[PDB]
Amino acid sequence: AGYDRHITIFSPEGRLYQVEYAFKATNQTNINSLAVRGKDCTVVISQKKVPDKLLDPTTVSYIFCISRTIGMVVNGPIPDARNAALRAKAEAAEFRYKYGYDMPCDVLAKRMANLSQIYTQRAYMRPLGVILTFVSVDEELGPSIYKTDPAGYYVGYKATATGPKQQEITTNLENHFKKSKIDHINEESWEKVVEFAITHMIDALGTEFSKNDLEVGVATKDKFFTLSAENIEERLVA
Amino acid sequence: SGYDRALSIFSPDGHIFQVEYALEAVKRGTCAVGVKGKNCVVLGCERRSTLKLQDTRITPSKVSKIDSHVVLSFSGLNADSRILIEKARVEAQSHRLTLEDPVTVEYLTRYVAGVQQRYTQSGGVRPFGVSTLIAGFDPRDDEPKLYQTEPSGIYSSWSAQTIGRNSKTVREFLEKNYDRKEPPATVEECVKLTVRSLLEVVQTGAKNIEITVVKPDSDIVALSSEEINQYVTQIEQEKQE
Amino acid sequence: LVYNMTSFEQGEITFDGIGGLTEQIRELREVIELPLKNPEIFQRVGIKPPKGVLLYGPPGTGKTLLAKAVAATIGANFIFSPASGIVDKYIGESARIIREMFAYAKEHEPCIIFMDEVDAIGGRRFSEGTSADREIQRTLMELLTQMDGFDNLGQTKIIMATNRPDTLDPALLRPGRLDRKVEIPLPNEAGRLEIFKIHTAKVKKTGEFDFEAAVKMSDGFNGADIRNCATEAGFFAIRDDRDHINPDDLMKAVRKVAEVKKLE
Amino acid sequence: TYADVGGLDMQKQEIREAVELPLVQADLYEQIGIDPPRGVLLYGPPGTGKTMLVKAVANSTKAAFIRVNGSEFVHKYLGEGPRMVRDVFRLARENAPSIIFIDEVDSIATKRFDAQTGSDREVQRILIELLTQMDGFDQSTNVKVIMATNRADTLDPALLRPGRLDRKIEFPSLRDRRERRLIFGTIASKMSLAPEADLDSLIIRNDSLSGAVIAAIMQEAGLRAVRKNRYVILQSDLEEAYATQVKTDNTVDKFDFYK
Amino acid sequence: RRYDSRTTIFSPEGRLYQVEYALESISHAGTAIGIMASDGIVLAAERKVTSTLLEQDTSTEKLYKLNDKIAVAVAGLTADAEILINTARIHAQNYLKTYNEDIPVEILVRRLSDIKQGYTQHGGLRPFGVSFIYAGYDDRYGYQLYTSNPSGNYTGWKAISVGANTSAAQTLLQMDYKDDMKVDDAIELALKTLSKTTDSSALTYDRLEFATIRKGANDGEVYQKIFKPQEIKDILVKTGI
Amino acid sequence: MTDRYSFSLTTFSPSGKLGQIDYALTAVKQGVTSLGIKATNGVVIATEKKSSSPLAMSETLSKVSLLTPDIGAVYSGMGPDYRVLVDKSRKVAHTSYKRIYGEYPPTKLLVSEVAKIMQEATQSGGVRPFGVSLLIAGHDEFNGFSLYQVDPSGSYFPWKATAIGKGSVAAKTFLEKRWNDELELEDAIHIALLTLKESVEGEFNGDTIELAIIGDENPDLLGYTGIPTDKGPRFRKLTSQEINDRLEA
Amino acid sequence: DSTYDMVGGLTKQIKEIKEVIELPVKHPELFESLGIAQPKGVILYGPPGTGKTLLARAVAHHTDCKFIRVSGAELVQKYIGEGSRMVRELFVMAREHAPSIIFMDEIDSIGSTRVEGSGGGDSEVQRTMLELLNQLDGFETSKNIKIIMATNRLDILDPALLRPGRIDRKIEFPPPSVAARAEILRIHSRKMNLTRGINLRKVAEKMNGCSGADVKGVCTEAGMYALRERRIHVTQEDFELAVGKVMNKNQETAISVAKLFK
Ligand SMILES: Nc1ncnc2c1ncn2[C@@H]1O[C@H](COP(=O)(O)OP(=O)(O)OP(=O)(O)O)[C@@H](O)[C@H]1O
Ligand SMILES: Nc1ncnc2c1ncn2[C@@H]1O[C@H](COP(=O)(O)OP(=O)(O)O)[C@@H](O)[C@H]1O
Ligand SMILES: Nc1ncnc2c1ncn2[C@@H]1O[C@H](COP(=O)(O)OP(=O)(O)O)[C@@H](O)[C@H]1O
Repeated sequence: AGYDRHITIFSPEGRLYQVEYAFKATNQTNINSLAVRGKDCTVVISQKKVPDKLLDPTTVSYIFCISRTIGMVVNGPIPDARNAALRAKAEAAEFRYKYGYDMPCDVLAKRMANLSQIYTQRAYMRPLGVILTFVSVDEELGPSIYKTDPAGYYVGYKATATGPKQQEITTNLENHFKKSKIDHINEESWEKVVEFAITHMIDALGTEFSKNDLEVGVATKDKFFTLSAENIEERLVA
Repeated sequence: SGYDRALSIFSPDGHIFQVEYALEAVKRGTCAVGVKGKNCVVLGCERRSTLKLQDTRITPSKVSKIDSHVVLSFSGLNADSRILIEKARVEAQSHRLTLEDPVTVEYLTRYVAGVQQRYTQSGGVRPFGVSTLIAGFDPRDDEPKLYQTEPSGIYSSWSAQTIGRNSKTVREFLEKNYDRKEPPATVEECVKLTVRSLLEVVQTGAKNIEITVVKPDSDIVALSSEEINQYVTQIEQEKQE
Repeated sequence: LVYNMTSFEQGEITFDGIGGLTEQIRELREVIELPLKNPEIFQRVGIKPPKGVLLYGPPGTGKTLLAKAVAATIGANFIFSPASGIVDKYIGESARIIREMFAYAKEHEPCIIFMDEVDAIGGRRFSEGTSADREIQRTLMELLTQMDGFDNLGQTKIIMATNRPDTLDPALLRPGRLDRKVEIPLPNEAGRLEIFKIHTAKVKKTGEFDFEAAVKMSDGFNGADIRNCATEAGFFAIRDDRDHINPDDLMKAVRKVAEVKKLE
Repeated sequence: TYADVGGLDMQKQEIREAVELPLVQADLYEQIGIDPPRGVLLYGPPGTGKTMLVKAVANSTKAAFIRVNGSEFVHKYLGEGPRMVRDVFRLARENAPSIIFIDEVDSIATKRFDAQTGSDREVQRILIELLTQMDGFDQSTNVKVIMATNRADTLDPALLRPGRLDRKIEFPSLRDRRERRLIFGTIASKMSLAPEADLDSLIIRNDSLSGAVIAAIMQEAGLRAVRKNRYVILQSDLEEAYATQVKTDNTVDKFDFYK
Repeated sequence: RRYDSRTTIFSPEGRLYQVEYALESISHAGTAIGIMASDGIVLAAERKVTSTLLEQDTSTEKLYKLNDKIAVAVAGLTADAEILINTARIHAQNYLKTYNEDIPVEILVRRLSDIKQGYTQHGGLRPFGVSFIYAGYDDRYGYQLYTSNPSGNYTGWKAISVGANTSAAQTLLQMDYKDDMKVDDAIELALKTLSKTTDSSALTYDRLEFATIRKGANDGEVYQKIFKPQEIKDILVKTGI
Repeated sequence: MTDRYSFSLTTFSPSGKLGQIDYALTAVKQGVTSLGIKATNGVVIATEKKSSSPLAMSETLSKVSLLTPDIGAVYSGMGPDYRVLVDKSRKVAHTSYKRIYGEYPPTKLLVSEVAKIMQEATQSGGVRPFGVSLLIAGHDEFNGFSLYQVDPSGSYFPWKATAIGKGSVAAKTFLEKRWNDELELEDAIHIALLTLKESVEGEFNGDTIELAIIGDENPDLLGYTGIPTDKGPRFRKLTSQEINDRLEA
Repeated sequence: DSTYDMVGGLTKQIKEIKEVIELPVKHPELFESLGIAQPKGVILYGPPGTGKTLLARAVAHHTDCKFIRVSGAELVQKYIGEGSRMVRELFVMAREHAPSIIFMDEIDSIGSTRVEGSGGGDSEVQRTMLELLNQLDGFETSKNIKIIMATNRLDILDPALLRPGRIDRKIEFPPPSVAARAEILRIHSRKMNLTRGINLRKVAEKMNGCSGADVKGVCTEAGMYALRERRIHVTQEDFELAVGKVMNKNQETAISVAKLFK
């Protein structure tokens, strides 16, 4: 009947359908990540699944350190994600060269989301089937999370999640914050925040993990980066 | 079928459709007759008497001259007729500019058809729902002539012709009366020829007509409403019984 | 008989000779067995017994073997009404069938339904052909009134099985009935040998045991997988006219037949 | 019954006089000399408590009574719909004085657009089976009709006039506190609950509600406690219940659809 | 297969069904009236809605302006109406600065209409559904009154109307009109029609607005007067609603 | 039950209406409520927010936005077709009016520009409109205060007091019964809340809303002091603590 | 049954009905002397609640001929090719009684315009009554049979039905004028009571042309606002109360602020 094979057609009840399919096309990986702030930092974890035994696991990654003091963790299939991470690695030249200093995260989500808005008014491109999560350590407002989406409803969560297990993680997280009545997490050490995060989520869904089945990102001030299999026993050491 | 909803496809009989559907639009319009005597041309119209709220100070006018030795008449729909009239008179005054010489009538007539050929060929475009005809004299000669044009983009040279409602009654009529065995000479018989030709349509209303004629030496002359009203009567004067 | 088996209330398949769950099956123990067992409380509170349930999830879970099985414990009549096999192109006659069965169920004293693939009822209506979609609600809406009208019985229970939950959003039909909506599982790796212990029985096979089976059963977590592996692993000991299974055929079976159970 | 219904302090009155009073007291209508009415119509959104009121009237009418929901009319073989409809009104006048109930007509009672089909054209003449009966050459003085619908602004005006529907009635919205306090007291009082009775803590909330959701919350709250190997009473920790009656959160198309 | 999905298609019956489906849009719009008479032209209006919490008091809707000479009345869509007048207000000034005098009203509409024809064929685009009225004064033709049509054909009328139920309003104008009216014969006429063919019985001052052209400039050109409410609520009570 | 003409937006039906602009407005309803009132000295704007996940920092988003120091806006409808609309708007305030007339626009010559951003959507096919309907409030020295509305069809009204979104017909009924033509400012705020009470769910505090006003000069916001006539804004939005106390009455 | 004193509201229409009906029956000799034609049946269109069916039950009370009725869609039938049989077995029952009026209240169920994608037996039985009225043997049937049909809006139908030769008149039943609306009050009121110091034209002029049947609703309802209080008699202010009310809700959903235009 139409109404579905095109983007720019409203249904008579108001809701269009094609983006809603893309909102649903994120979780073809069966992956679920997690982000959480600190006192001066922020961290992001990411589940891994490399079932076949011929992939150099070092290069498979849904992480893209776009520049200094910025990070990003994606859902949706990988190829669309590279097609977004590139544009991020392009603007951070421009905003620096054009306006002088480095991009804050909030703008970088605001800018990027307008681009995926413009692909809900015309058939230039299809909309990317991604929903991606930037992190940083701001020079003014401090650590920050922002949760983009295809259509372009970005917001700043204090500590959020994604994947097919959002309802569950949505349950236990907010239970934690009300046991202390605080948005962020204390205990400065970005190291020790990992031990907080991972144990908060193994018990959430209920499965123990190895070192060769996760990847993590850490957001200190002055730099963002990734880490290999160091610090993979203190969660059970004590 | 589906072969008739565009301009860039052929039916299996070989003929396109959106063009000759225009010939059904022009059939829905008013008459437009023309005749050439030995040394003078005439032109008619099936003007309407619609209602008593159009300003008598400005009667409408199918006819519209483009230069002092050429005129034009049409039928179909007026909006798409307004354009090529303005692309015509523009083109003529350019030919006076570039060449220091007025227009041969044949050159003009191939410009209006030279647009009715592109406005059907290249899609993204609708044709001109109008047929027209040209009338006048070449410079420096008395050679009379009128040319017809139609949205397929072809130009002919009739000696007498009509377009629109009950044209079929008329184009057979003048064949029964007009003929090259005896070409008329001056105005009062070319007009006495024509004013009777309209009568298949006019149903005896003389507030429903206008008329013009043609001069040599780049002139024209219009005509009045009583200056036909007598000609309404000499043509009826024969109709005693 | 005309339509369905009805199980004569006693054909006693084992609801526990199965590698399913204990929590869910005990969640169902509430809504069915407790009143029919123990009306002294719902009476004491005056609440009417419950109105049906949904069991989402895709197959392999055994979301129909438990149903008739627990029905066999209590002893009601188990039937079908697959909505894929209920639709009829004519204007009515999709609702007539609904009207027959609520009546014909009551022709029997107890009776319980097993609808399946009920998304055929609950469609998004993206086509919006009003000659059709005006009727799709017409037969659907008749269900809503045929199901809970004057029927004050404690025998006529309802079930609806619906793979692909939440595909329906013309109406979620939430308020009132559907007193449970069970959070269905999939077969966990622990449950594999809980399941393989089921079908392996009634065999003389020199054991045919292994811990290399859940790894083989990883991602092939559907009950048909185990039913069929025990099938074809049974067909390989006879491939050479042997006398008893070897567990390598199991390590061969699930490894080499979950292929179709993972690609298509 | 009536006493089983809660806050219909207004609506309850109009039909128990438009139905019961005539057959018990009609000589006084004509003691003026007028013809009384024949049809009514009950339009309000679902759960507002309409289909059950007639069931109260069913218990107390001392007349006949007929139940036909609008989907029951149609069949595949045309022509039989109307004769079924004709079979109704003849049955009524036979077992007179009688009345009729319908629980939904929006599948029928519509605007009568310009049809170009068989489906959309055959539904219409069903509706015509009503009009030629309710006012034609052959009419009577014993039948009355109780229509129904979840909403009434589309069904054709030719059905909506006097002679047909002399008295149609509205229903409340879902945000009107007075009756809400009246329902919880009604339903809860029909059975035994706790002394710790925080029901004057729930009414005050801004949320919109029906008479249907209330049957859900107070039942499924009666579920969780009876499920607790308990006997009667419902604990004041039914805060699960009210928040469990938040279906907007359970609508992803009301969560991640338009944006 | 019926011939309406695009406006670049003649029908086999010889017609363009999309354009008729635009000329019917104005029927949804609000009434507009103009009368031509001795002293100067008058116009009227009727707002489609007359509710409470929106001010139609200082905010004119149906009566924009194009120059101190010329003023119009508007109907139809609103988004496809502003851009026309925001073109007309340009073309006039771009006729002034080059020729150092004012505009003749005939050229404007001739230039404002032939663009609507442009949005009829060349492209798969909407035709602007609007039915302006033109009111103004030029020296070569004196007082003037034209009318448009989203096809692109105009007409020089004496006193006509458009919008809801004009077909009846004309009948209330055809027979009870006199050319020698000065001003107020047209006023009590005009305001009597809208009183007859309305939707509701209010006729409140907010519901309608007037305007005027007048040659009362004693050898100066012309004046306008777009009436505030205090000049039109006092006149209808001064006229006998 | 519509067919064959809502498919696009460039085919007039025989009835004589365009296809899906009528259906864009259907979402405008399904968005959250909104309102705005014209006083004799100021204008107000207000919306709630049903923030889906409470973990969201609701302060980051802002229903209300800036256009000038003197003009402000709000929608009732789709979100992401707003936060781009404003940058496409205030970019026009500069290049169109300011840099060729020196100073900032009035409201209507800033609203008329918004429309020409809108109608450029409904010009062709397969290019949708904006799923929003706005209202604008501002002030000038020529005619003073005004309260306008903007629809996706390019049209733009004026108003005096209005609501839109879900609680549109219900609210606008109440406003007709709780309004005067010669009232003051502060009572207007005492209306909008209890108007906003009409179609509220969840909480009602100052955290779960955002409302703004306009009025007399607020030169404390200026920061560039030392000039006689370089006067400061007529715009400021009210803090939750500045609202949560007003709610106490 | 009802009578002509009760169908007040007009005379021009009803004075055109027996222009075709009563005259040929009683007095065809002048019309055979004049000897020109025989004008057959009639159609009467109008909005609902106007008195269409009412005139058709009265006329039977004042006819002296036989008056056959078919209500809405009792000719469309399940099996095939007997709907026609249900028709041609009708008219043969008429000609037994040579003066025979028939009546069919509504035709928009049957006589709607034809298409091919759908509409079967109904578009067939219409395609033989259309024969019976003006065919060879229809010329025989054309002698004395007369027809009345009462649609609601006629643009739907074919022209062949309302084509003359068989439909010689097409009457309009529009909603009335003030005095027409004013009288039928009395025709629905005279039973009532010694109504006390009352006018009824000042209230009709309040209610502009809505319909006729609505007026039967205000009067019956007005007594009901007096019936509750055991106030057997009737008031004035109860009337302009009710008529001001029952049309309000009819003027309630007419509003809309879409306004994509002007
Ligand atoms: N002018 C009138 N005189 C007498 N009764 C009237 C008049 N107008 C309306 N009525 C009343 O209205 C009803 C008749 O409605 P009407 O006949 O106009 O509709 P209808 O033609 O029966 O509708 P349909 O035939 O399409 O079903 C009767 O109850 C009648 O008393
Ligand atoms: N938990 C289980 N344990 C053992 N076998 C199972 C289990 N679930 C399903 N099965 C097998 O799968 C079959 C049931 O298929 P099922 O998944 O119920 O189909 P559907 O989901 O369409 O009802 C049974 O015959 C059984 O052998
Ligand atoms: N006042 C009330 N008290 C108790 N239950 C009510 C009340 N009003 C409505 N209900 C519930 O709502 C249901 C009726 O829904 P309803 O709106 O009548 O749907 P429909 O009209 O389509 O049948 C009943 O089953 C009843 O349990």
